[PDB]
Amino acid sequence: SLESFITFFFKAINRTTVRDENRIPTLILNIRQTIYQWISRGLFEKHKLIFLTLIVFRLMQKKIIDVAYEVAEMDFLIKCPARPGVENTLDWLPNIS
Amino acid sequence: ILESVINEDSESTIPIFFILSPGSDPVKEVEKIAKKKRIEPGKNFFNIALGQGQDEIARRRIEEGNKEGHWVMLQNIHLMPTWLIELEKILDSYSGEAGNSEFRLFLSAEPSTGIPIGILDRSIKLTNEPPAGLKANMKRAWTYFSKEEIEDKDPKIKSILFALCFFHSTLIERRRFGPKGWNMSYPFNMGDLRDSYLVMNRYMEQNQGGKVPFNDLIYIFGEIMYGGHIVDDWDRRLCNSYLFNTMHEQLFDELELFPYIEGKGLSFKVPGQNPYEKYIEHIETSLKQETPLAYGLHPNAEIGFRTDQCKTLFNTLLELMPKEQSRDIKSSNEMASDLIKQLLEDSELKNKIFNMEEIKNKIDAENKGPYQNVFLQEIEYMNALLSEIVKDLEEIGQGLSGLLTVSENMEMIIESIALSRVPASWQKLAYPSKRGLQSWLANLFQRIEQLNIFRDDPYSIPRVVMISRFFNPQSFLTAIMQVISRAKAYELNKLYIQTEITKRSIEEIEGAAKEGAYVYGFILEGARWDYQLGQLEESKPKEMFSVLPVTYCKAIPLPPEGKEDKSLYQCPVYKTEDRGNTYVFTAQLKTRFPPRKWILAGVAIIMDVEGVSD
Amino acid sequence: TTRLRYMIDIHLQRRKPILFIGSAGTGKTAVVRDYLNSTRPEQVSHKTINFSSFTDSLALQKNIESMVEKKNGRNYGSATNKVLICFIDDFNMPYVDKYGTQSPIQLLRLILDYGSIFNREQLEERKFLQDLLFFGCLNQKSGSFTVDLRLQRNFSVFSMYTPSSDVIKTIFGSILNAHLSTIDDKAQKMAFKLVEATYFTFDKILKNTTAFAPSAKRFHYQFNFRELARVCEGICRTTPGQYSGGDQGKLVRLWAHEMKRTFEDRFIANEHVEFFRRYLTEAISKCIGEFPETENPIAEPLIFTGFVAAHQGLDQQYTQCTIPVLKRVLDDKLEEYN
Amino acid sequence: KQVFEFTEYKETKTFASLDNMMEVLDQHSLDLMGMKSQGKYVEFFYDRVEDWREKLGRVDVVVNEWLKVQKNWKILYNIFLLSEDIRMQLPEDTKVFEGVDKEFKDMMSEVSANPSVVEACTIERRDVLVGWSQAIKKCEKALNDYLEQKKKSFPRFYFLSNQSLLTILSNGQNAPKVCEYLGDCFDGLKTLTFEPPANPAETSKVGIGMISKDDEKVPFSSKFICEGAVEHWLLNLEFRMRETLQEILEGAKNTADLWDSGDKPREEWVEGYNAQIALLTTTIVWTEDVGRAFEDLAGGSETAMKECQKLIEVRLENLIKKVRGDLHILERWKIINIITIDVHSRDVVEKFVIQKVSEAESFAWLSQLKFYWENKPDSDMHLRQTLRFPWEKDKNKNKCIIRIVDWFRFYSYEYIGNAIRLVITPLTDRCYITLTQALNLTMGGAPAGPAGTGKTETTKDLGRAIGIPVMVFNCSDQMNKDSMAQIFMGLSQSGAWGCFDEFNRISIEVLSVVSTQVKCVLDALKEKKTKFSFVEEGEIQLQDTVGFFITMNPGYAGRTELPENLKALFRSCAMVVPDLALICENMLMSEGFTMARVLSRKFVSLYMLSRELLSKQKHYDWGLRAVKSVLRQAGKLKRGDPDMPEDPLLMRALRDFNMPKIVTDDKVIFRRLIGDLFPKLDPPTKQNPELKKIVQDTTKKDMGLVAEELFVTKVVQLAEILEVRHCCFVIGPPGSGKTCVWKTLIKSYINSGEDAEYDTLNPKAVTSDELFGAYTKTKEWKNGVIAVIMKNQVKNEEKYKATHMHKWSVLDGDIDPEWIESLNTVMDDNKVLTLVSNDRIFLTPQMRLIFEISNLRNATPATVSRAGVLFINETDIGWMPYMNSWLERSQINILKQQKEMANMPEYPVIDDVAKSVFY
Ligand SMILES: Nc1ncnc2c1ncn2[C@@H]1O[C@H](COP(=O)(O)OP(=O)(O)OP(=O)(O)O)[C@@H](O)[C@H]1O
Ligand SMILES: Nc1ncnc2c1ncn2[C@@H]1O[C@H](COP(=O)(O)OP(=O)(O)O)[C@@H](O)[C@H]1O
Ligand SMILES: [Mg+2]
Ligand SMILES: [Mg+2]
Repeated sequence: SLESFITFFFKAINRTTVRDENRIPTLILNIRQTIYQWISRGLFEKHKLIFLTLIVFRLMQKKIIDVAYEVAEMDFLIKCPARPGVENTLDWLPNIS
Repeated sequence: ILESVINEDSESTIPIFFILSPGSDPVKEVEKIAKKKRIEPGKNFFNIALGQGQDEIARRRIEEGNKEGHWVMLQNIHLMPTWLIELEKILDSYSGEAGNSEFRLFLSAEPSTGIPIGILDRSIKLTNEPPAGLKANMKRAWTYFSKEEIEDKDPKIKSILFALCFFHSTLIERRRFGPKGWNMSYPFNMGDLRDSYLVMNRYMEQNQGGKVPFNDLIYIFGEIMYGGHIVDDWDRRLCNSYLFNTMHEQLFDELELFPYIEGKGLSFKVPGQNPYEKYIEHIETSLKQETPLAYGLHPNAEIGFRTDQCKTLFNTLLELMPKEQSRDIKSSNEMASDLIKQLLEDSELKNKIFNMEEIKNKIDAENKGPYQNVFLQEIEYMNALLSEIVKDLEEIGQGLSGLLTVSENMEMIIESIALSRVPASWQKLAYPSKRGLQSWLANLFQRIEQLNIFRDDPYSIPRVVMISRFFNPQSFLTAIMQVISRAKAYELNKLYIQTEITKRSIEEIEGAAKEGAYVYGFILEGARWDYQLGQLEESKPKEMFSVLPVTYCKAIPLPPEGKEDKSLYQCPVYKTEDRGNTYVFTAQLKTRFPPRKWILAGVAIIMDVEGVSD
Repeated sequence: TTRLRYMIDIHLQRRKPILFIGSAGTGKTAVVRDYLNSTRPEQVSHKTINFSSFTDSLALQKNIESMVEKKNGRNYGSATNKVLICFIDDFNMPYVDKYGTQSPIQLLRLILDYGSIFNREQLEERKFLQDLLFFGCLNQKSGSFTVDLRLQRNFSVFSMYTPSSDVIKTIFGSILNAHLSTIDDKAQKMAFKLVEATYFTFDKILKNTTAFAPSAKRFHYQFNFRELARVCEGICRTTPGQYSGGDQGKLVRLWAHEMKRTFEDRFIANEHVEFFRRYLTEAISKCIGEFPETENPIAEPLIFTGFVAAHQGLDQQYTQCTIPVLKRVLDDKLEEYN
Repeated sequence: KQVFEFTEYKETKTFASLDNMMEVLDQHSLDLMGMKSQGKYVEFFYDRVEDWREKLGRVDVVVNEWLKVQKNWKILYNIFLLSEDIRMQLPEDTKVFEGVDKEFKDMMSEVSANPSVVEACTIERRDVLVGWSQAIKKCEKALNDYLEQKKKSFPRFYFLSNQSLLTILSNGQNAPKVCEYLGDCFDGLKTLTFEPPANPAETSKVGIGMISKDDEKVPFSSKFICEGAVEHWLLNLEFRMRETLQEILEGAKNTADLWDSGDKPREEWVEGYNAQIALLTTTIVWTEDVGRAFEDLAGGSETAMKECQKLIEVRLENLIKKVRGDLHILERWKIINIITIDVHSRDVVEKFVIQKVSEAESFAWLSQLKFYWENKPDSDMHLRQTLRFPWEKDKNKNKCIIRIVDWFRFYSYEYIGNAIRLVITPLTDRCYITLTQALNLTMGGAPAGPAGTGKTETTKDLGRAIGIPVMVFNCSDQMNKDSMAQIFMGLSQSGAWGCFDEFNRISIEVLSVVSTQVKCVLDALKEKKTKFSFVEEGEIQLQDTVGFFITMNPGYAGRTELPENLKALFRSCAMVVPDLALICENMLMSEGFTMARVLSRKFVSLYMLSRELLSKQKHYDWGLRAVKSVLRQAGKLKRGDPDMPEDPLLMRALRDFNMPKIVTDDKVIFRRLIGDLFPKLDPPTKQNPELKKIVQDTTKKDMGLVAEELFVTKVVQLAEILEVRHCCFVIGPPGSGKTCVWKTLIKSYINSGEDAEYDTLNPKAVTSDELFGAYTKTKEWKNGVIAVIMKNQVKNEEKYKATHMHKWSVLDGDIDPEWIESLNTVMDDNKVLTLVSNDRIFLTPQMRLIFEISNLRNATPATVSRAGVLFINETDIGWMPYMNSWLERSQINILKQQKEMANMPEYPVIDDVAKSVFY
């Protein structure tokens, strides 16, 4: 629900004990933790990993945290297309690799 | 977590949703926590279980619960889909009213479709998954069996029960591996293990001092106890291996449950006669670390799982990845479809299509062969594929650059190209082998190449054929047998195809050998076929798949009676890596090790592994 | 037409039916419709049937029942040994089901071979049909592409070919020459030029298949004879007395306008319009040869109407009207309408 | 001015045909009420429409009220009617009801005097009617309670429908009417034979014998008299069925030992006794025989297993000759069911010799379903199950026991009456193991497989071998807690195996009850208590012999996942499609082939290879249904020439019947493919010379077409197909002479025997509903075009079956699944026609159906199987025969001579010089 998410989001704000020293930074950090732990409980073991990969890639996409990447390279990371053409490989390296 | 989550959030109006897996009970954990928070004798709070007719009692309990303020636990919520639509309406009315403070509604249900979206939304979700491991699974198997029943039973019967617990445990760990493992997903419950014990228990009480029959008991475990799950019958032979290795005369003496363990250094054995409490302690210590090798799989078979695991996490993450970066300058789906279209239009696809009339006219039809019949049927299927994909391509290519109505299936093809998944309509045509879109096109042109060499001198069969690149491999095998039946003087039905692995490479110009048919493009998984030895052996650790050399395929009459050879191992061949109802024929190959080892390892042949040169 | 006309006379003497195939433009219906008029009403009795894609097998029988008189016994035929011809148009256009076979068409096959039709009222009665002939007229790329091969076998196939320079010039050239000769002894040579021009424009559009073709959103774009025919019709509307004199400047303007108003309206996109105007100028400049560059032969301002004449007290006069004159007439007439 | 005529119901005037008025009244209420309120002009005069609308509304309530009372009153009154037995039982309600019926008969007569029923009904009358209906309901509730007591008394009544139950209780005196509905309760025992009574008015009580569903008579030892209470004499009958089966078996087994050494053959002994008892006694002396072979091999005689093999294989052959020589259809299966068990028996001993198992009490022997006829002096059978019948408790007379993998339970003697035993296969043997172990552990057994497996049929045939009754239930998601509980309550009371068809499609709500109900029964079986306590109606008789079987389909659409609690109770078994070799082997042994086994493995292999190498055609049927129809033809030809060997005969049959269906491209490969199987054997083409000669002569004389060697072969092939198959498909390409081929055949039959009328129509052309015929707005049924030809062809028309040897109705439309569905009853082997009117028409053996189609793409694969197909290759007929007929003008000349087409154009005279140029 939108409504349930809104109550968890607000709860995260009320849990913050910082008094305007570094509230704005610590609040963001506390929200992420608060929302993630709620959803993780809701998720199965196999999916819990998948959801954490999103959150970081979505923070990277929007550039909320500073990371060294390229938009084309993130599209290549999510889906790698196998390109034929070169027959010459190394013995140890697989043909698929 | 459950003690924390109730107190910290969902005080009122937000009911708590539990999702339970088989062998897990949410009610046992909540009741303990429930007692510490407030006085809960079972009067104040009611743990109402949802049954038919008890829907009115639950409605009365939840209605009473709101004005009173005591929390109410409901179980087996999925069992009544009509009442959830009714319940939803009651929760919406009570959210607007806002009955008594410190009231909650706990609901627990197996995950299923046709659960109302509204309830799942408003409610907090909490999942409880049991620890996943061979040891953790063996432990859960012994906890299920009542302490006071196992103590009563004598050392002989409890020792063989142990070996069964392991057998049940190892099957759940195989389910985690896709092709290399089972080849199919089958449901296994504790009730199917309990069932098997109760039968075993009776057989020991009858025999008494007289020696127990394993031969009688093992059939039951393979054909009945875990036969009921397996329909395919290839998995059944694998299922019997585990069983045959676990259950034998020497089981009652300390013996390794894991197969062979020649130079593996696990040294995990069945516990000797001792008190029940000592059985669990020994289980926990001796299992210690859980590896693929324990089940009979190769180490590379675990690496291959992390590969299959890794791949799924990115196929999901692709769907989840939102807004497609929100623009900005990456090529659009319709651009990417146009680019692939241009590459296909650059190639002479219309030229690659083979007119049936021209090829039939080249053949005299008096000197025609069974081989010639198979190719003619094969090229027809290819023509029907190649015409369809060119039609779908020239249509979608026209729709991009030309003002025309865009059909729903054509939008899906554009979407499938961007994703680089093989299209659904294309996949249905020709071979069922999953690949990348760029890999498929490269593979398709190698199929087309095999038909081009056929069109020139059709009457003269090529010295080396490639069964890896046919629409039906089986069809070709029936053909090679037909040619032998004309040359020889017995029934075709009697002749069975028998593969023999050859040390010669493609270089050899010798072809059309009397009572023979050459093959190549066979790939062996879960093992390595050494050329020098001339036998199947354990795989190289880092090499996942081992390509076979030139395969010679002879037809010879079946044996009069069922004959079992230790040297010969029967491995199935599959068209795709998936190995799910793509069985073609049983190939035979010579192995110094026992067959039991290889059926347990799961070793099979695959036609297309994407480890094909050029 | 003359050689097909001979083939029909051959096929009418025999009980063999005829089937005509070709595009919407080809002019098949008219070639049959001409013949049915020229045939003697005692020897042969003609009737037209047109399917709008809701014509059920029962509705076709009601049309056949009415056409056929009641002979002695169960047999039904025309009295005094008259041969009965039923003309069918848009043969494939009746609605096709899931199964790809048309209920109204399949009925006709039962009639051709067995010669017995079961009436929905009194289904026990055989109701045998005799001395019946069926003349098909089938448009390809329309409704069902092809009809059932077992019916098509009973019919002798014939094709009308698409319009040609030699075919168009002989048809329209003879209509215009007969009308333009009554207008003025001069401007006969201008008639032939206009026929080659209208063809030239028509031909340059067919050549550009990418630009203009049949499609989902181009169901109408299809360029027939009818648009050439109504263009040729609207010239024939022009009275002699007003167009008397030098027709080097006045006719080409009229033609160009009328041509433009049956092609512009066909086009949806302003891109297609631009392409057409270029072909129309090239066409005019070729057949005319020398024309003044001062005043464009075709222009958006240029309109022709025979209602402006009626306001000014001229009788059956169709000429170019200026934009400001048009304003005054419409505004006055609107007050009369109110 | 509207009205309601009273139709006497002997003796109550009734409102019949009210609905026609009712619908008109509803239409008047609809538009009339809405128009008055909505219309501004209508609003001014509303004081009129509203009063009229209220009157129209009043009419409907009173009209629904008699219908709700008359139908229910009719039913309860009919329970009281002619039931003094049931009248005396509940006096308080019977009297109250009789009071209400007489009142109702009077009120209806008074109404037939009054005008509009609603106007007559008023309000007070409506209230009185509602009170009377409530009083009648009370009677139904009282009667329902009485039915439950009767249901507790007899287990079979629960299975029987309440409408049937009521009928039986009403006609408790009339014995022959009761015996009619025992066919629904039992697997066999359709009715009972009876001694003609003393006074002809009375119906007989004295039962001398029982009659099966197939009319097999089992004579009772002495006279069986029907006592008073219907439940009490039926429960005495239920036991007298068993008693008589038991009494014969003791005689059967004594004569069984005697025939072995005796001069009288086995096959002759099988004839004398009944299909059930014969098959059991076969299996009993098979198990004794095998048991004597094991004891010898303990002695050391290697040949003991080989001789037991040899003996079993000689009786199989000797019985195979008996099915070939003309027999009685009842005696067929009485003998063929034995063929299906003795083939398995032979496969068992083959399997024992190959694996080299020389010990008794090996698993391999314990696995097989063994039947033992022994008075065990140390009887453990009193512990393993509960002793029910007298003979089980006697312990002085040999009882029949059934042993299989540590599950030993007595042969319950239910009467099945020669229903066909399924072919035994290594999967069904394995399946029997799973189900028996489930019962051994007192829990349910569930087989899960794909559609067409016929798992329900295997579970039935298992219980049939045991001789316990088997009941089949089908669930359409209308099953309730109460309706389901009654079945379980009834099943527990009387020892009976419950098999649930499409159990998967059950509401997850009602399923969670079933799990609790089943759990309570299973919990009682583990305790093994003689009596148990159900959730409602606690005190019910329990029997250990009862077992619950549920058949799930994983692939079925709208599947609901079973609860984990229920899944743990029912042991899952894996089910696969039965192997085509093992079914074909039985069908071949049914026709009497000595080498059937060897041929079957060869036959199946052909068909499996044929699908792969031949081009995919829709008209080709490679299914089991097509195989049987090819074998049945081969079987008549086998019976004709038994002395000829089997392999050469089969060769000729397979080629002959498949050639027509097969196209020219596939004819060359298929002929060469056949050569693989029988390379040494040389096939001789068989053609009837009399039929070929008359066809050639008729085609030159009156058809004026050239009798081409390819053409005449197709006509002869069609004529054969019409003889074997009642329904045939003359498929072909768009432009050939498909029509000419069937037309030539008729004119040949006319010259051969007598004139042959044919009714040609196009089904596709005419609307599917109008062809078959449907009800109009007015309650009157019009005869369909197909439906009238079926009435006309039987009698009172030109096509009447009086002087015509062979008639057939021709159809030349494109086959569709909607259109054929209405005709799918006629398509099937059973010659039954279904219509919307429900008028029953039976297709005569001399009636045939010929369908003529261009493409069989719209048709379903099942539809192609149902009938015998014939493909005519365009190149084989050609266009030359038309051209030759045109140049000769013989075709044209004949049409002008003999047609109603008087106005036909005269064709020109062709010169001998002109003909030779044109040709
Ligand atoms: N032996 C023959 N020689 C020449 N012409 C023949 C011969 N037999 C039949 N014909 C003609 O060939 C045509 C066959 O007509 P028919 O209706 O059987 O064709 P069909 O294509 O099977 O029809 P449908 O599509 O309606 O099933 C007729 O003109 C018939 O008279
Ligand atoms: N000689 C002619 N003079 C005028 N119009 C003709 C002539 N021949 C054919 N047509 C045209 O033929 C059309 C009617 O017949 P046809 O084109 O076959 O109809 P349809 O396109 O509906 O099949 C009209 O456009 C008519 O003008
Ligand atoms: Mg027209
Ligand atoms: Mg025909």
